[PDB]
Amino acid sequence: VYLVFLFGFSTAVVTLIEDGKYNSLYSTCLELFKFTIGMGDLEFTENYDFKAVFIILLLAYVILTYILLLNMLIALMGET
Amino acid sequence: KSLFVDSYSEILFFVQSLFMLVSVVLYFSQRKEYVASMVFSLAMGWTNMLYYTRGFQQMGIYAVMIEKMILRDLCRFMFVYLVFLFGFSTAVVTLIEDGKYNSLYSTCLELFKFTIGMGDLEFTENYDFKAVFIILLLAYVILTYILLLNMLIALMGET
Amino acid sequence: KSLFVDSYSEILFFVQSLFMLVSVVLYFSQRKEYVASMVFSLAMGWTNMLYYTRGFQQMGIYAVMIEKMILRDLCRFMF
Amino acid sequence: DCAKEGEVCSWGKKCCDLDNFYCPMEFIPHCKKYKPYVPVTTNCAKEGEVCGWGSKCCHGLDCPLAFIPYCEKYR
Amino acid sequence: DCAKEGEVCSWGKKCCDLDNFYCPMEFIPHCKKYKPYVPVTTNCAKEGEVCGWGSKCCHGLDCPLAFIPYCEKYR
Ligand SMILES: CCCCCCCCCCCCC(=O)O[C@@H](COC(=O)CCC)COP(=O)(O)O[C@H]1[C@H](O)[C@@H](O)[C@@H](O)[C@@H](O)[C@@H]1O
Ligand SMILES: CCCCCCCCCCCCC(=O)O[C@@H](COC(=O)CCC)COP(=O)(O)O[C@H]1[C@H](O)[C@@H](O)[C@@H](O)[C@@H](O)[C@@H]1O
Ligand SMILES: CCCCCCCCCCC(=O)O[C@H](COC(=O)CCCCC)COP(=O)(O)OCCN
Ligand SMILES: CCCCCCCCCCC(=O)O[C@H](COC(=O)CCCCC)COP(=O)(O)OCCN
Ligand SMILES: CCCCCCCCCCC(=O)O[C@H](COC(=O)CCCCC)COP(=O)(O)OCCN
Ligand SMILES: CCCCCCCCCCC(=O)O[C@H](COC(=O)CCCCC)COP(=O)(O)OCCN
Ligand code: NA
Repeated sequence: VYLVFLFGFSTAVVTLIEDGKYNSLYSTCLELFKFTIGMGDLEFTENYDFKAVFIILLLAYVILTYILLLNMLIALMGET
Repeated sequence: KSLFVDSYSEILFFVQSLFMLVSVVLYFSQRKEYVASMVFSLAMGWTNMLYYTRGFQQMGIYAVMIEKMILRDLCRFMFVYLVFLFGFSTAVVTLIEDGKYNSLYSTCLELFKFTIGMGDLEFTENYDFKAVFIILLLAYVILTYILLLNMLIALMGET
Repeated sequence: KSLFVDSYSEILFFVQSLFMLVSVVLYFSQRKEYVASMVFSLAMGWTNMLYYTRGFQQMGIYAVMIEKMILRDLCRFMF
Repeated sequence: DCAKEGEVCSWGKKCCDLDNFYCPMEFIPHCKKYKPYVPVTTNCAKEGEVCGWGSKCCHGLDCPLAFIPYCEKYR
Repeated sequence: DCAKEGEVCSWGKKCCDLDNFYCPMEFIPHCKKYKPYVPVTTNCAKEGEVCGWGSKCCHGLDCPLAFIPYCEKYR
């Protein structure tokens, strides 16, 4: 499930912005993975054409990913 | 009523199709914004793939647990969290009228960053009400982590 | 003792009003610090809205859980 | 392609002449011009006076990190 | 006083002449001298060749972020 979410949002981000650290799927996948380990980047200093759409995508990704982590943690308590 | 409490997948697939149609309309109207709609149909298009986790027992139970967690506990968490965030954002904008806290949207984003461990407590700028700002930020952080703790513990009584 | 262990909400609303009155006094005394008092009142004014979670069963029980978690276990951790 | 001053930016168009203009963070931002760096005038805190509690230090001074800080000369 | 070249630093003494010497990260560090910035000589990967997998790009080139990256000119 995590890889499904990651690939979907990575493709959306690369399509929306095809330049400046988001010009390939590998780099975008690594940058979105960083958010899962507390090493993200939400400074938004670059002058993108579709800023304020990029922000909504990143916020939705972060919220869904943390829902998934919480659900995993809860589900693992059913074995104790 | 049944749509509010049942049959969510039909709604999500329908919303995906609506975004696609809006993208087509914008495309033939000579607008650049058709991209902005298209990506929203693309991202949803991947998440809706979890619909097909039924037909496999273990993934089906997992997806049902995700659904019920979102629809039961996360709503109660997010209501209180949004109230706290809006209150402290208005307080911070009122206290500091300029310099990354000149608008409610920017302040809301800056305070949200604390919840995910990406905050900023450097206090480098020369504000007029420094040393009052610090107290507000510390109180906000402590209350937010109390709320997260209470959510986590509340989800243990359901197991 | 019953003042504090019970009826917290009365104390919180009273403290909010005290901050407002101190803000007014500083405002008419030609002091700039009134803003500080004002913002604290404003902050409390939003959190006290949690008082109205009673009258709704699920939110009321959730708020009671928050109350007891703060007043029992967090105070041991912080020391 | 570009947005001019007063036009909506970041919803498909970036603002041109970025050496003089910028796009704020407002969810429907309009392109705005920069402002000159006016130095700090009076109604500031001088050396030895309390800063942070409603008054910033003047341009020649800095406010340390403390509960009751006082303006001091730069390092 | 300072620690001289070859003497133990960070256990009560720092190295002097920091424009030429530094104290490494070794749990019993000794003050060491800097080295000159020698440019990349032969055995490097030239433009269009695979980098990262055992060979680094030459002086004027850079290695992108990819599974199989290829050297390309700066900018
Ligand atoms: C870019 C932004 C993306 C946002 C997407 C957010 C995650 C999407 C996940 C997609 C998963 C599809 C799915 O499987 O839909 C989920 C709904 O998940 C949600 O909560 C969505 C919240 C809105 C299950 O809903 P279902 O159609 O199975 O209805 C059930 C009945 O079948 C059953 O008989 C019972 O009556 C039961 O009580 C009913 O629930
Ligand atoms: C800028 C900085 C802001 C700081 C704000 C700090 C959090 C605000 C939280 C706001 C919640 C308001 C509220 O509604 O207060 C809550 C209590 O939560 C707290 O205040 C915790 C303070 C520690 C309800 O307390 P209540 O008055 O209902 O008394 C109860 C009796 O009714 C009942 O019968 C029982 O006898 C029970 O033992 C009694 O308690
Ligand atoms: C959970 C994530 C938390 C972090 C991000 C939260 C940001 C919320 C913004 C609050 C706000 O108060 O933002 C207002 C608009 O926000 C909206 O989009 C309203 C849509 C309705 C839903 C709220 C400000 O209005 P504006 O037009 O953008 O100001 C420019 C005029 N000068
Ligand atoms: C959980 C998060 C904590 C983060 C902040 C840490 C605060 C501890 C400060 C300790 C101190 O010792 O702070 C002194 C006492 O003030 C107070 O703090 C009053 C309240 C004391 C009750 C707690 C301030 O002294 P000063 O301003 O540095 O004096 C100048 C001469 N140098
Ligand atoms: C969980 C948190 C731990 C995070 C950090 C762990 C670092 C461990 C270092 C391993 C090591 O390999 O440390 C070696 C010995 O140092 C010691 O550490 C002594 C104690 C050994 C007893 C454990 C190398 O140090 P050195 O010999 O001084 O290097 C000079 C030669 N150039
Ligand atoms: C668990 C957390 C994961 C974080 C990092 C995930 C990165 C996934 C890469 C996706 C991709 O799409 O990566 C492309 C496909 O290759 C592979 O990587 C194959 C392995 C796929 C199996 C995972 C990169 O290929 P390339 O040739 O370097 O593209 C340059 C164009 N000439
Ligand atoms: Na972190």
